[PDB]
Amino acid sequence: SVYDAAAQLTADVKKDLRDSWKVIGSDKKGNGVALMTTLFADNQETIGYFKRLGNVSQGMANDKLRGHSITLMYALQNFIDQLDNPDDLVCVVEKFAVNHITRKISAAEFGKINGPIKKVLASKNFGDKYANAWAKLVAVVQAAL
Amino acid sequence: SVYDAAAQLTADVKKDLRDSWKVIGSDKKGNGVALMTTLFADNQETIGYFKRLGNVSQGMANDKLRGHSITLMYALQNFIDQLDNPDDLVCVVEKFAVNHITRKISAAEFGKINGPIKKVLASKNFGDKYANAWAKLVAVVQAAL
Ligand code: HEM
Ligand code: HEM
Repeated sequence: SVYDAAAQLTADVKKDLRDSWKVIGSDKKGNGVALMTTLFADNQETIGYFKRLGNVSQGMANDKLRGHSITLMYALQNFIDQLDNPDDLVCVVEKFAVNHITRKISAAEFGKINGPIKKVLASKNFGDKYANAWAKLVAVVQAAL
Repeated sequence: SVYDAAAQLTADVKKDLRDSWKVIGSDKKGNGVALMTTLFADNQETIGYFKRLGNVSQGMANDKLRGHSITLMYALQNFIDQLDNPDDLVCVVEKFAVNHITRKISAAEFGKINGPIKKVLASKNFGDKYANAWAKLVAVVQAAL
């Protein structure tokens, strides 16, 4: 259950998620676009899903991609703010899960985001521990897909 | 143009939007659900659009409505954060405009949100000036619909 998965976020995982978010979340435009262009660079098979955004190679210059990337960073901002209350975390997670289910995105495919997160965090000197905490949050979303 | 409308947000309007957001945005769950239940109470003709959320009369207890309301408050959080840069404000606005165009929501209907905003702001002792500033931001989104 998304509920059980959500419950797996211990005080230590929450602390790591918050501390790292202080840095990655402080530049939603830059880090959001980085997460996206890295997703496309390492998983080219996912590009076809983002047909609405036009030419994603354009990176930052592509307004649709930029508008999408900033908005995504707020979904994460939403999750981070709901950590202390699993009931609210679960409903926001389920709301976004529906956005992906309607696009035929499976739990396995959604998990491809773990690669980019590991790199973005790395470029900010946050090691494996942080990458692992972020995988646990992504796992709560996967429990809903 | 959404661009022109966005340009209409002067230093004074931005200040009022930020100051009032300090209070309304500090309780996204509560104020978000208030904006929604007030929208449904004063504009019953809009309820049919929210079929996915189930029984909206359930208010806070309805997780789908709660998940939707918190997420909406982040869209506004997104707009407020992009005020200083019209280029980023325009792309996030256009991203959300598409979410409404696909649901057949016209600029006039989207404007119905001005009523609820005026009330939510009022219950926090923010008068007409603030309600007017918020109408100008809602106007930027309307320029895109
Ligand atoms: C940290 C992880 C992720 C978050 C928080 C996230 C967040 C979002 C958000 C907020 C939207 C917009 C929803 C809407 O307005 O309809 C969205 C759409 C979408 N996401 Fe994700 N997403 C993530 C990872 C992924 C992954 C791994 C895939 C790739 C297989 C994916 C595929 C999609 C698709 C296809 C769309 C539609 C794009 C469009 O046409 O606008 N997402 N996502
Ligand atoms: C302050 C104003 C508003 C904001 C920022 C806003 C924001 C949002 C957001 C973020 C979504 C979710 C997008 C998605 O992932 O599908 C959404 C969906 C939607 N909005 Fe709005 N909205 C606003 C006002 C309105 C108004 C006035 C109407 C009513 C006529 C409306 C109708 C809809 C509909 C029909 C949906 C789909 C609900 C669902 O099936 O989940 N919105 N809105």
